[PDB]
Amino acid sequence: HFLQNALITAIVVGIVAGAVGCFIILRGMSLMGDAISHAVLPGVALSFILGLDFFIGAIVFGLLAAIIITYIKGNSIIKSDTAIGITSSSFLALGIILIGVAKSSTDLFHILFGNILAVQDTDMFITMGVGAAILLLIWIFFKQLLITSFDELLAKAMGMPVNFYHYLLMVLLTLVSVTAMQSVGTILIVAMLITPAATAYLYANSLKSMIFLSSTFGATASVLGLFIGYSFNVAAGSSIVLTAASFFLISFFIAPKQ
Amino acid sequence: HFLQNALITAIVVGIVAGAVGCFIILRGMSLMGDAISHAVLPGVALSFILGLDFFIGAIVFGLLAAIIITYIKGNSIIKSDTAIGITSSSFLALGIILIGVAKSSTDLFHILFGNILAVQDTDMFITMGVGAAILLLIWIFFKQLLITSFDELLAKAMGMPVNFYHYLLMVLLTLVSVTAMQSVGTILIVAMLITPAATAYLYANSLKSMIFLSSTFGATASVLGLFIGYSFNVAAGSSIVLTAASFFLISFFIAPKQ
Amino acid sequence: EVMLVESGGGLVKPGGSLKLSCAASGITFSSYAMSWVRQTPEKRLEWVASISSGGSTYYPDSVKGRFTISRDNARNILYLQMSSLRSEDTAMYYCARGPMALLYYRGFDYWGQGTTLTVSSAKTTAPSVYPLAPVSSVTLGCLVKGYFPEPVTLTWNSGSLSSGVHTFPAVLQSDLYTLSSSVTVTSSTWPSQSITCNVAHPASSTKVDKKIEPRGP
Amino acid sequence: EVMLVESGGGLVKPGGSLKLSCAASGITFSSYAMSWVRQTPEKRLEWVASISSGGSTYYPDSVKGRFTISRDNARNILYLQMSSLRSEDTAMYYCARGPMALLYYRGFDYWGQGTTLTVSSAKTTAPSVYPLAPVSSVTLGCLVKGYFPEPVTLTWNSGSLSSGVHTFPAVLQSDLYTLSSSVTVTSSTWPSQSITCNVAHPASSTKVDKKIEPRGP
Amino acid sequence: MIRIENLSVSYKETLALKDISLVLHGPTITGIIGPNGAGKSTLLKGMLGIIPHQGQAFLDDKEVKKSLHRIAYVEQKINIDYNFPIKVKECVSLGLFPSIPLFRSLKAKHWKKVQEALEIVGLADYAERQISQLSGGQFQRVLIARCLVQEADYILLDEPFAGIDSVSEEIIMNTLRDLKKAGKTVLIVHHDLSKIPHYFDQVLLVNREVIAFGPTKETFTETNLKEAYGNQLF
Amino acid sequence: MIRIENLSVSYKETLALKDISLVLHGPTITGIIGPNGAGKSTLLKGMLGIIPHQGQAFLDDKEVKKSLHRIAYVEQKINIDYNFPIKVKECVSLGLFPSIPLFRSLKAKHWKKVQEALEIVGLADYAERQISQLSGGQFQRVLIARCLVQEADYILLDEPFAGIDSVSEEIIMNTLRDLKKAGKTVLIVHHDLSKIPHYFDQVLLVNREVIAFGPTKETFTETNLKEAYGNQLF
Amino acid sequence: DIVMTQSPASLAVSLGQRATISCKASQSVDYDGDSYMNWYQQKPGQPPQLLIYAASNLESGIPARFSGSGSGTDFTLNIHPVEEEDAATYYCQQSNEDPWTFGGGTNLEIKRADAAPTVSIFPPSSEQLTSGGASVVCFLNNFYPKDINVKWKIDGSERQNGVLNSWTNQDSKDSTYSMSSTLTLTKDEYERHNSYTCEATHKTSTSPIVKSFNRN
Amino acid sequence: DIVMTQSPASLAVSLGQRATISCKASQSVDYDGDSYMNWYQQKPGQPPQLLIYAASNLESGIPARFSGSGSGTDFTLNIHPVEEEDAATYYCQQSNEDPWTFGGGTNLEIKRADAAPTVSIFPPSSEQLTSGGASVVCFLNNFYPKDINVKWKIDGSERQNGVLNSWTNQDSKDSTYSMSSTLTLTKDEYERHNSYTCEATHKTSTSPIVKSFNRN
Repeated sequence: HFLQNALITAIVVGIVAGAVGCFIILRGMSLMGDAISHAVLPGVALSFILGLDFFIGAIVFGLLAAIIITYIKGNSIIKSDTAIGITSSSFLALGIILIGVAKSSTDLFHILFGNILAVQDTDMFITMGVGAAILLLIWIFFKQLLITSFDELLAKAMGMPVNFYHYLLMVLLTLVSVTAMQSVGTILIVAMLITPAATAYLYANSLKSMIFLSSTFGATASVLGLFIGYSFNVAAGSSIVLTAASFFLISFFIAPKQ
Repeated sequence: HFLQNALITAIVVGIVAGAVGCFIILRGMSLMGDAISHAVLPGVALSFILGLDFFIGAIVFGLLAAIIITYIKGNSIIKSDTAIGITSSSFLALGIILIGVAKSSTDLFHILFGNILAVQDTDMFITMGVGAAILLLIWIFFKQLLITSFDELLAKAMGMPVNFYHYLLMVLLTLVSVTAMQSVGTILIVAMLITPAATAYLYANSLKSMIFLSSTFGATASVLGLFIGYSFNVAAGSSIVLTAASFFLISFFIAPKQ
Repeated sequence: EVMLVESGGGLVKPGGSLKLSCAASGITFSSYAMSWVRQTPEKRLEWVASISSGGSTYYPDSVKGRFTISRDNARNILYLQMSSLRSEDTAMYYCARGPMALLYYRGFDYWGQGTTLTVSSAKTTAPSVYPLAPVSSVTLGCLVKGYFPEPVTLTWNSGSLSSGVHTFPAVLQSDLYTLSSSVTVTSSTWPSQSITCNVAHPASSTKVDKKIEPRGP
Repeated sequence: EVMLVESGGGLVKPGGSLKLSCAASGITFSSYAMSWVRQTPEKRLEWVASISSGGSTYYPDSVKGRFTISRDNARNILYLQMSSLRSEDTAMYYCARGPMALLYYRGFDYWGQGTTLTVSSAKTTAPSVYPLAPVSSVTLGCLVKGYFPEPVTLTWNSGSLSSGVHTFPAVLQSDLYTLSSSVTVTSSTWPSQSITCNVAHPASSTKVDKKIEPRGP
Repeated sequence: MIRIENLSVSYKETLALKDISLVLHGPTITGIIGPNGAGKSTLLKGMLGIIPHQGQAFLDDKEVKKSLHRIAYVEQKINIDYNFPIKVKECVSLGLFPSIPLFRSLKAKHWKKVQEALEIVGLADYAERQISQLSGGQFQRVLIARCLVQEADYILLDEPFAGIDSVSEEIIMNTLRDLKKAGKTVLIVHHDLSKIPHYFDQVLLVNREVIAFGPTKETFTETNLKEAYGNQLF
Repeated sequence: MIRIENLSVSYKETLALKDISLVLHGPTITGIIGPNGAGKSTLLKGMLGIIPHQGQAFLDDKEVKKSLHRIAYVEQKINIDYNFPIKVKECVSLGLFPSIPLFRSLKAKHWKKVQEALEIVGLADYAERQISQLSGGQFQRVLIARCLVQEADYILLDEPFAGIDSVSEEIIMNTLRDLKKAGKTVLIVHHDLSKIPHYFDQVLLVNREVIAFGPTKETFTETNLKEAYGNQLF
Repeated sequence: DIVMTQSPASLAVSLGQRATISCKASQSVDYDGDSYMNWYQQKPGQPPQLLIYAASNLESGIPARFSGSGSGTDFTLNIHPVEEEDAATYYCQQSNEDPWTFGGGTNLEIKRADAAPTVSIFPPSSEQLTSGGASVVCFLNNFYPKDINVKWKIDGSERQNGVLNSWTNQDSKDSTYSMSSTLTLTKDEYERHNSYTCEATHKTSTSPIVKSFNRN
Repeated sequence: DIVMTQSPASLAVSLGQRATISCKASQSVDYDGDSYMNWYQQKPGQPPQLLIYAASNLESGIPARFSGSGSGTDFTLNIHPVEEEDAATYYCQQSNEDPWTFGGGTNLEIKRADAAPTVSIFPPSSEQLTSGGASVVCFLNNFYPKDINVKWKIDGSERQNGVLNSWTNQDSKDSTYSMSSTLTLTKDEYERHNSYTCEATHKTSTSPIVKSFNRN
């Protein structure tokens, strides 16, 4: 039963991280995908200590991090990358001491790194529940997410609400990020977005073709990473990233397009 | 004696991180300062397992990470930020399992986060030894590091070896990064570069004035962070970052220039 | 100027074949849908063939089996092969940039000048050109009689006198067309200046000029 | 054209004061180091004063205490106040864009036309202007006698005849200068065309013209 | 009938456009000319309301922002990622993306228009190629095809003839003459002063204010060009 | 005597400069003019060997790369970070940074030149101000002052008169006339076609090849401007 | 097929007034909010010229005095103000379904102040008389309205045999009609009779306009 | 002070040949690899014109025929080829230390084919004779070399009293010198004697060039 919930949670995390990852590498949001992960850790920490759900906590501190970045950029000469760096690292440091004082020592290890072997039924249903909602939103707004990714200037010229899809993607990115804490933790979360998407990007001849590949590369890597992590008795999250990196490395030579 | 080596190691790490941090925020290398930290972890892991020093291991894997990034950018359509993201995260994952299998469980915690309370005399002499060499190189090549930071196009027009100073800064960045693992670990290392430098940048009216401020803001934050970490019994590294963030936050309003 | 020019029209007996051509200038036929449209002597416009850019041809049931539309990409010429020509095929055949689904190309927007086809058993006959002189203003004329088939071009001083002209549509009787034209001018021009009637019937290979001179006693 | 123009030169008795001015055109004095340099009657160039852009003045020991250099930024004029003038101060005083440490401004690169200063006890006297006519080529002349001090300008038809002229340097005897000038021309011009000697001595307030006419018996 | 009323576009405390006021009548192919970086390109973006602006623009007594379905914008191919995974066929079909409702998709009517637009510009056999596997001229024709499928009454192109081969330029110009023949208005920001009377029946000179505007022969003159490229200091 | 021999600069499989060959004699203030983005700015960068190039350039029978101490480059103020923490005095002193050896520093001789260069351009009292606390015209004069302290025989400016006030422009031009009066050669890439006979005694028209070069009156003509801005297709 | 019938088939409108031509269709010419309905003008000699395509889209070269409207099966073509150059036949046409079908035709007559014909009698030329034939020609130029009768006469008596008539369309400049009439006859029958006359009855005069010639 | 002495003080060079002028200094004119040594040209009437600054830096307007060299205390000014327009006085000058000092001067004579003077005798005008005075003037124009003597004579006998002479500098166009000579005399002494003569001995003739006038 521990390995049952382990497998099915790791698969859907790999699917939805690879799906949302495609849009991140194409729009060039990979360095924002790092900062959002550190920003949500306080939110998860407050909602883990208090009697609250993890998504509402995460998006509030993700939104609160974005308000502080925009305020620093606006009212000083500090550059954008520096302001993102300070608020992300400061929120990460805030997340560590806030869990440390309230909750136990081993609780910190399960949030920052993987925790596949111990996943409850409530966590599994919520993970595949919002995972369906993330994929279902990508399906409904596929054509609109396509055109705003490829040709933003045309989308504006056709009178499309371009900023709605900027925000909608970041909501999808926070939702997948909170679920992906279970598989690979907050530290190695970026790999689950970019690495399967980058692998799929070597083969893909369409956005639809890239999403199916990236999700399967993410799922297959996370299944193989769970197997190799459990049997050899090593870090689960790091194995899932390291097998995904070898998938990219093998694909870098094998891909017909190079 | 544990607290003696703790204090003096934390001070010189704060000084040299703040000094080298100034050049990082001005040149806009803050997002490269994150990736270099993850790239050195394999190097530290090999040199910790084997009978080798930590700097030679770190710069080799930092150089090996740069070779893989340049190869991915050159021979594919993968963007720069994506290629840095894959190689950094993959090297981080490589560093975790390589320490996990060879060395013990608690050894992983001392490398990725702070380890001020247990610092040997050999580590202290080596830290302040190369710390002097980092500051002494910044002093000798100050005028050359100034002009190449502010006005690169002029430096080229005067026939200066601009790439020598790009490489020299990255050598200074690896050397300070390896020493800064003792204070705040590999995860929160970026804060020790950018946060004191960003604070000093609000007050500074010269590069020299920014370096003195940034080093003292880094030193004072790391002294206050050790005190607050030891007495209340919380994470040492995260407190050093969180007190530095409050230094920036206080300075954001108090600074006469805004 | 963007322009289409048809050719290959003339006389054919019932049951005979004939191949019409269409040259272009400024259009490449391969890029657009191209069509042939005909106009009967009673002015009824009928579509007869078309060819899409891809190569797919399609025809009306009234003309299917006998007519075939093709296109030479290299030379950039559109053709219309006809065979077993019936009497109803007698018409002015036009070449035109045909209908497409896109807004801008939904009609026949370019049209050639048109090459005429006659389907009858009658033999070709050369015209006879007679200068019609009189017995402030002064009117002259020109009678073109006993020719078959159409068309015949009539012009005055090789297209110099266009204004004040009335060329009348040809009319048939016993397989022989009759055509006439008149030119009104001032008393100054003619008999001093030289007005001449230029007639040309290309089906019987004849081009003729007739200077109208004042007739004596 | 970038240009400096001095003024305020003239006669002063030993012990008297005088203030020289220097107007500019194209240069703002405040931006550069400016200097005064003098030339004695024996052609010895001596530097007498300078003022840096910042306002710091400095002088040679031979002229220190008596001369003071100043500058009006708004009007853009450089001055040289002189006092207790000794006999050695008799010289042509020049205004010039003075020496600086930067490569391009290390010499006196711009120079004004120069205003002359005489330091003597003699009284001012107006000149007497005499037309010198003769008894292929033909030479005329003009004698300016019994004037003090210098300078005196002499020109021919108000600067029209510049070529073929020889104006001779003035020479002093018993506190009275004598100057002369000659003009060679062809036989055609003069006596037909009108050649006149235009003399002007501004120290005694006099400008005079003298038409040279052929003398009779 | 395009009608601009007191349009202005700031950026860094500096008006890149200052009181633009025009009435453009069709059918026409008009060239917007002037110095590079001096507001000719941003005029099209100000008209569409893509960038922030300080005025109004109209199409036949209806506001430009409220009637974007009647107008197509062909941007500079320099700000499109060529390495994005997308086929020529799919790229052209982007023109029909506003036409489809939220839950519906492209019917056979839409794909027939996509096929015909590709056939006009001569890239029917390139339909399955990636956009990265095309020349500058060929990719420009993909953007023209993508423009055609919108079936708009107004067509705004930003430097369509910059950095392309002659065969591609000839095809693109034949397609714009079709748009003029169909009664529509084509407004091209031209990249230099090449072939101005060949392409354009009216011209619009822009440095910051509209320095000149009218029929080509009358307004494309040495007097007007001098104060445009000389910034009224020639 | 600047002497260019078959200079070419590629970028993206495209020669932005193609066989540039000139002999520029001083003393002079010469204007490099032509369309924006069409190689006039990169010609200066190709001369200095800042960017990669495919030819040679010389200064008085010595190679330009081996004699950079004789030449000063005033770049476009658009690619300098104004918010870098640096004073006007310190910014001007950057011109003397090659003169100082590795372990030595600025003596009183160097600071006197820094003071005089600031005084020439009229910014002596601005010496302690941050560069961010200055107008476009004032900051341009700081770069001119920084150029002066090098004491070079050749001065290359990239669009010095773009986006500045008239008082600043007047000061900058007086300083360049001083450089001409001192026998030196000033080579300005000009940003438009404004005041060409006022500033320049020779001109150099560039689209890709050198389309024209010579004395201003002779070579700044409607014939030459037409084929430069019309890309030989006017 | 999709059959289409225009209404009216013949039309007469004075200057500066509204012309209106309908085109009813057996089936829908629109498909899914896209009209494939097209209007054409045909002056004599030239081919059909595309006037308006879809419902209302005006082709260039055609002035805004023309306009198109309607949907589904019912469509309208308006011209206002009508001018002298609009005298022609007008066709509708559908590009929705095979075969591509055209309308029957609608002739537009521009009204005018009435004008009597300029009658001109022409004897048979000397070249025709060498061969066995003789044709007397009578041109009746520049008249309105179009209705006219030509009566031939030989020595006072009529002749119906060998009378060959032709009419031009309405002129685009001056809005008038013209007519030719050629009494074809044998050479022997020509020489046996003396005088020859064409008479023209018209709306502009109750009595006929006569022009005659005597042989030799 | 920093004293500087030029060598030579007077110089004579023919066309197309090297002129060379030295300037030795009591102290260093350079400071730390920066020359503050400057050369000037002064034609008569005009001010001194900056020729070369530092060691070798040529001011604009001055042709490349001029050149400067040397360091420390020893400096040189070369002119080659020498041309007619280079006739002037040349000064060195230092801008290194106070006071800013100049050289003494070096006159450059351009050599020439020899030319006798054009002598022109002028009696005293009628306006001068109304006042108590009479000045006989004798211009000796356009000659080379510069050496010349004027002897005045009244009825065959010389007169040294009241003889006032002046010389121009060498001409920049034709390289010649000129001279004025005005025998100032009383009105009564003028009328008591009849004939008046200026004589000019020169290198171009062993016997003197004579020009005379008889009173009335």
